[PDB]
Amino acid sequence: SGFRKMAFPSGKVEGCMVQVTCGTTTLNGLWLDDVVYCPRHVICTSEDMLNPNYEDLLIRKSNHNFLVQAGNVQLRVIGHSMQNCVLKLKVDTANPKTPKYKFVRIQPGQTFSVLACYNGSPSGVYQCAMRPNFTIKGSFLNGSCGSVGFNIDYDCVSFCYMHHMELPTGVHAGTDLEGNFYGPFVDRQTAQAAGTDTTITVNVLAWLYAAVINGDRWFLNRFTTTLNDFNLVAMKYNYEPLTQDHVDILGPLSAQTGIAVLDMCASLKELLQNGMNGRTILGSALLEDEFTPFDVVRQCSG
Amino acid sequence: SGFRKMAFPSGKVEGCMVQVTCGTTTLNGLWLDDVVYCPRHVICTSEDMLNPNYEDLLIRKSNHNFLVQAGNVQLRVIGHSMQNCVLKLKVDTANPKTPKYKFVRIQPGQTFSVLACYNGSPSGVYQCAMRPNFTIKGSFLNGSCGSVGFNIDYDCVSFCYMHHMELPTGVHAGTDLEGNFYGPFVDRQTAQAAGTDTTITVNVLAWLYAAVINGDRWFLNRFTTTLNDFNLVAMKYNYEPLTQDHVDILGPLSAQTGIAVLDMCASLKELLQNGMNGRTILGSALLEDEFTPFDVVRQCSG
Ligand SMILES: *[C@H](O)[C@H](C[C@@H]1CCNC1=O)NC(=O)[C@H](CC(C)C)NC(=O)OCc1ccccc1
Ligand SMILES: *[C@H](O)[C@H](C[C@@H]1CCNC1=O)NC(=O)[C@H](CC(C)C)NC(=O)OCc1ccccc1
Ligand SMILES: [Cl-]
Ligand SMILES: [Cl-]
Ligand SMILES: [Cl-]
Ligand SMILES: [Cl-]
Ligand SMILES: [Cl-]
Ligand SMILES: [Cl-]
Ligand SMILES: [Mg+2]
Ligand SMILES: [Mg+2]
Repeated sequence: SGFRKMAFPSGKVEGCMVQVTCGTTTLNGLWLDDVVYCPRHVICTSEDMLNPNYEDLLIRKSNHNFLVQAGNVQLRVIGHSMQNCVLKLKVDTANPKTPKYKFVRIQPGQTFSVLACYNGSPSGVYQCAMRPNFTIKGSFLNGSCGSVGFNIDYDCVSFCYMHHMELPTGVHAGTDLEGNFYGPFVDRQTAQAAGTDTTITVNVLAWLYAAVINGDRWFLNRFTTTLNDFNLVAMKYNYEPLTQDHVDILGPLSAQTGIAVLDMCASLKELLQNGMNGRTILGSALLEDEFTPFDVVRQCSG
Repeated sequence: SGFRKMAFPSGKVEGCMVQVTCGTTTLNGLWLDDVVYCPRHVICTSEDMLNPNYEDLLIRKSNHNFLVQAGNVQLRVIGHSMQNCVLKLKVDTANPKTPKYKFVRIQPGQTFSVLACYNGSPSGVYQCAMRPNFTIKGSFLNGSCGSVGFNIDYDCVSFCYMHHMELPTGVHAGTDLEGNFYGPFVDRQTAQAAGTDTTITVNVLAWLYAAVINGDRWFLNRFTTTLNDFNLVAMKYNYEPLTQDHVDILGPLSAQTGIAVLDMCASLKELLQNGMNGRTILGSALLEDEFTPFDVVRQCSG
């Protein structure tokens, strides 16, 4: 038993991380088959950061302007192109360590593992959720751009995030592997601000089921509620309304514990209204909304 | 910027995990050079779990009683021996994926990455601290035994934990790679109970410095205190006394922020006495003691 924020083993992704240099600018890239993906701000000139012309800047560059480093070995760049906010660098050598992989765009509330990297070498791995305001709360310094977020099913890697930038509030923004930003942000240093965020109601319920499964049950009541009744409380405490599909994906967790989704909603309701009586749930003194229903089934069934 | 519980990339350890079967009993092993380490309770007969004679049980077993599986490939067992609570299985084939590695015994308060495994295949990675009561708060089910805890420096893996058992309170116990238990526990199903735990004062201070470095500073006061004054408060709130060596290893963090160790102690003091005013520090509503001084320097300096 026990419940901890848990990342996926990063080995299959570590064997795809390379370093990308264009000029003075260095960051990470993702070497899959004969191609290396990295953020397109790797070609920005120092003062042309406020509003860079990426089309103009990219046609200026040869294959020779891009150094692609994979240890103490230089991969050969034989083509430079752009898709949305990601460069693609064709190389003559395919990645012998290439795994079965898809590219996927995830939804707010959904989690992925981040492999934080600097100068091409993996540094640490941690779990993130895409917030409703389309940012993540990660940990990222200068050199971290090109770090990816991913999920693993069987032997297939689902890559869903590439790191680009830090917003004033200390939160992070990036795109999918097609180079499209999550949220309303752009890859220029123009003033941008994370919108107002909300609590991922379905994920809080999932985590309360994780509690019950691990014997943390002090907060369970036997009060009735309804979807409409619960949503009136949700809205008041800055929680997303619970939808019927949200109810449906908590079906597994409801089946295993014998506690109807709406019984757990009446428990979450009393927690919102009365607080936690200076107690913890799974060692947290607040309600955790960064674990999906899937995350709980996966970790409470190995 | 940003601060998250962060594990080490698990790739170098993933390439050492194998499956070990003796009879009906299966669990993980650690294939380094020509040897496979696993917990010695892998040879326990079903009813001989209360007080197993491990010396008697092990001499009963051939090399042929131990199936060692590394994918869809069976490694050849050419010798069975025991060191404390770990079996060692000699194999004819050395691990081609073997990395530069030490075995180390860590101290209470110190952190490591866990690679949770089932039937030899890595499942997830997370960060743990050895508690003062010599348990860890991990996440572990049937089949997880043989999962290891590790640290990485340069290209060298420091393996410091192997998983053995779950205590009644939902907390976990294991040994070092020499097979010696952390804490007063034994690898038999006799009644054992985690002692009383305490808060790792040096790690809370480290994490408060992590806060200040990431701009979370509402809790900083300008009150004076002394080591003796602080320890009187520490003792009252079930914190370990701060020692001069604890003061010394916070030197890096004190240098970088301009805040003397004892100034931060006066801040931790007021937090203990007055609480957190329903606020968070780095997104936690309680004081986190699972990050070492080293963990903070490493993550706030990439
Ligand atoms: C990529 O390595 C780098 C990582 C950032 C900086 C430190 N922590 C991170 O996550 N990305 C950037 O530095 C980014 C570059 C632009 C070309 C996108 N700039 C940035 O993060 O700050 C931009 C900003 C300025 C003013 C308001 C809003 C955003
Ligand atoms: C190894 O795979 C297994 C994993 C445990 C069980 C579920 N979660 C875990 O972490 N280890 C054991 O099952 C262990 C076996 C003994 C031979 C050490 N037994 C156990 O964990 O419970 C023992 C116990 C009983 C009564 C009081 C105190 C401890
Ligand atoms: Cl694809
Ligand atoms: Cl590392
Ligand atoms: Cl994590
Ligand atoms: Cl050694
Ligand atoms: Cl996996
Ligand atoms: Cl973690
Ligand atoms: Mg183009
Ligand atoms: Mg022996």
